[PDB]
Amino acid sequence: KKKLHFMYVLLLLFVLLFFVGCGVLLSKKK
Repeated sequence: KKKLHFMYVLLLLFVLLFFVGCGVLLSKKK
């Protein structure tokens, strides 16, 4: 069961970089 959780927890690291990635796109002007 932990095999699944260990696969999702690594996704979170991608989520943060995903949101901040677009944050600079908009903050660049508006």
